[PDB]
Amino acid sequence: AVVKCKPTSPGRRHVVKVVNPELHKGKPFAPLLEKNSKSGGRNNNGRITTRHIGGGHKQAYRIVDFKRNKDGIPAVVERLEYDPNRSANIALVLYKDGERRYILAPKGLKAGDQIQSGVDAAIKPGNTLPMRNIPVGSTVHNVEMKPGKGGQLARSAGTYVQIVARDGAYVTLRLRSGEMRKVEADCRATLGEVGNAEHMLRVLGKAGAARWRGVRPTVRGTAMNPVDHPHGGGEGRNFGKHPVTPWGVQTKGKKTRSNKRTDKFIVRRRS
RNA sequence: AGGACCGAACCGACUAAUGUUGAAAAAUUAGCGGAUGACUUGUGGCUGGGGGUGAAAGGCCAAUCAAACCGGGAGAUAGCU
RNA sequence: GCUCGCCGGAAGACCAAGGGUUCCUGUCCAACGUUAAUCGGGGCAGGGUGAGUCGACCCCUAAGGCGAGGCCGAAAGGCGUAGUCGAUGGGAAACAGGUUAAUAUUCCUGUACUUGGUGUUACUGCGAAGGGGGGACGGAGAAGGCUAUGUUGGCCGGGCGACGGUUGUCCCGGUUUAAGCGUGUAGGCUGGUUUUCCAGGCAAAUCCGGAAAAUCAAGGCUGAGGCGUGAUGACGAGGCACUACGGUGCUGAAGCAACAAAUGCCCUGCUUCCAGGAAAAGCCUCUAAGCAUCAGGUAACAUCAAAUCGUACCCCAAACCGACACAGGUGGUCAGGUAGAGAAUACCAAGGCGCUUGAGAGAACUCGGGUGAAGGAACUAGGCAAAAUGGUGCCGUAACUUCGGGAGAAGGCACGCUGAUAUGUAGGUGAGGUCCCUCGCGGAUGGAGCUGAAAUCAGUCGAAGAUACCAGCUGGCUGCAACUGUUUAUUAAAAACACAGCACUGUGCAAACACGAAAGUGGACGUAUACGGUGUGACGCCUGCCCGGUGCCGGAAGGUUAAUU
RNA sequence: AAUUCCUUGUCGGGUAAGUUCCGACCUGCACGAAUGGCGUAAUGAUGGCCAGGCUGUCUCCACCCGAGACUCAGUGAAAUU
RNA sequence: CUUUAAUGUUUGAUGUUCUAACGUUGACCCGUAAUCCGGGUUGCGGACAGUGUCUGGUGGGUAGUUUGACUGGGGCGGUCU
Repeated sequence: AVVKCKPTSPGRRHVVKVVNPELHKGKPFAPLLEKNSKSGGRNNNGRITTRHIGGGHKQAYRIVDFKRNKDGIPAVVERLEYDPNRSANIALVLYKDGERRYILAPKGLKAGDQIQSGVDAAIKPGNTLPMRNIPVGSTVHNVEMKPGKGGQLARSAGTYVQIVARDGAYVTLRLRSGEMRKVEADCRATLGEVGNAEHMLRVLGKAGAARWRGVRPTVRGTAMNPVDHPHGGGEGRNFGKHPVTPWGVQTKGKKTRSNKRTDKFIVRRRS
């Protein structure tokens, strides 16, 4: 649930936690773990490519199965777990053959719910089938963009896709951004919505709370000595120029989609 | 429980005096601030000059930075001393 | 050598980094030492560093580096796979005592341990560049149970007092002993055992995991410390003979208990929280391909080997970085006594120093300090500075408020010593004995003894009782910023920068964007409740009119318009 | 007003006397609503102001303890010219 | 030769479809005890994308430069034949 703390100190007035006792109070399944090194926004060249990244708490990577290629084998949920590498939570499932794996947590999954993947799977949350067999107007998540590679859409806290039509080997989708995209009619998509919806209602409350996540402070630019930014300086707060990124781009309306490759699955991009 | 309180280590450096060919090419003395955290620290590693890094001051990059240092073009040019 | 003074959570001791003979002895004083110098971290010469167990090397790896082929790139070269390097990490084994002018857990004495090689004997399913397990890990907090260590007492030994008293409840001193082996406790974790089956662990698998059954509840793992052994020993205050008063052989009494008690150990535990907490090998297992009267494997004894390099000395400093024998800077470990909440502070122990110019005088003036008549901020840009406040317990505590705070608000009272309550209370600790028992490091009871507050009452001394060091000035109005924080190393710590929060916009993933001639990488092993950019800057009530201009997002009818022809 | 030139705006408060400060007035030279507007408890080595206490800050300095200055011996600089 | 239609050949524009170039930071196998790369099978896109040359637009993102003289100091103003 969501709980609002008390103002016992400056830094706890506006803090709002998202407590979920369903999560496991113990160590996760190690066989499915893998080191995850922090970069700091730097690349092989050692230069900062993405700013506002650095520090944070150590993390271990949870190997999640977005493909769900184990068809015709039921799996029961053992326990929910906290995943720092992502917003949503995961669920450790056990397959009848003796296999254990991680998956994203749908809206109302618990410990003991049974699920199955494939074409003959049941139409209920948690199960995975290609969008060819899914009905129209339903709600799914962890959608695949190309058959066989794994889910890439609707992977966040409370994201969900709504199948609106199916013409042929393609199927139309309305993503959480309002974009009306269509994908092949064989990409595997899980039923239901990812359940952490109360995550957006969270409030960090203090600065150090953002540093734990690994986000470094953001310096605006208006007070940045124009040698370092177009906005630069000025005697006071002048800012008598158009809003502009570094390297000279608008940042307040300029569309920067320069792909021109697909331009076919896009139908009602947005607006 | 706490970017919580008082306060040593530790990290800092608000005030004053001294010193200013100083003990010291920025310190000492008396007080001062933070002191479980956006903390501090050791070792090793990475980012290289119109580039880096920067909680951003045009600050820092080996006592040197509105474009480091070394060598070279080079005996630059100097209607000025 | 006898005194004085200083540090004593260091101005002591052991190391690393670093330096690289400064270590010890003898000799010398030209130069070096901010003076002299017989002295020296100086000159000269000689000697000095002993390891199967400490450390490195070695084995395994992180970040990251190099990188066969390979991709990319005018050349140079860049990125990078398999792989190979890379500790600040993980990985087998030694303690005590004694000894040298200078080294030792390295030598000697005594007692031990570990990993390997070979052989012998007995019993046998061995094998991986593979699978699994383990290794393997956060922060905060809470007690409990122990020890290091200390205090007192007891014991042994010595002493009877430079000046009143001191054969006693007196004074001084000592009362130490390891690794290892055995016992396997406080307490922590886990339900075990056997059979059957199985879409999984790239193939297999007696191992792992899963599933269905049967049978029992006691099974196992871990685990400080203590006890015994080690130890009929060593050490040992002091003596017996030599005694160049430099020191060696021999001998050498007591060698216990109780209380207190860590920041260390049990604890990589337990509980709890969100920011959700390295990898790999060794080690334990599983088998495949293969080898089976072999080879291998297991157990016991015997035997062999464990090399190589480092080891001196300084190491908060005169030996490192600072041009100096420079009020500087430099990481980890050990952490005594009294008072104390305390690693603060004061005085001391062990131990180590008195800071490489001194003597004398006692003027102005300067520096660092103390005291002060009456007045008390009149000083001054300004209460700069200084003075003052300063602790514990009880009572008590405002406007306002986001109901948390404000607040230690303000303000006021009592604080010493002795005696009694109580020959030392409350409480803590806990022996003997007794009872019981799964006869054990047991349980119950027992309460000796040790330790020990706090308080009331009464009395008493002093000018002053939180007496010293240590140790908040307070209150009111108001601007700015919400706050904690960050910033101009070296004149600016702030109303600036950040900040959580809000909004706009971009981004559908081979994402946008960014570093890159490109490959490719980051963004992200993320997927719109996400990432990037921008402005604003908690919260509270709100955020109004204008799209002409600039820019951005869209559009059509026409006009205009490049290369090309 | 961190914004007000004329300006020490005017009134009132505090003071024996207040160009600053606080509270109102509005004639806003030249505030203004996310280059945010008006408020805001708490916080601040932050800026301004008024009090209590406290004092050598001062009226107005006096004395004293120490280190230099001064004399003797030894060693023996410096900018400048 | 004044004249136009179904044709044939010619090329031009749009649209639908296809696959063989090309793309694949999709899946499966081998080299190979390797998430590189390469080859191979298949699938999805598909003559679009993307690259090269030419070309228009945008372009302080980044460079190289300019920004007069007289002047009762200079600047502002004014002047320059």
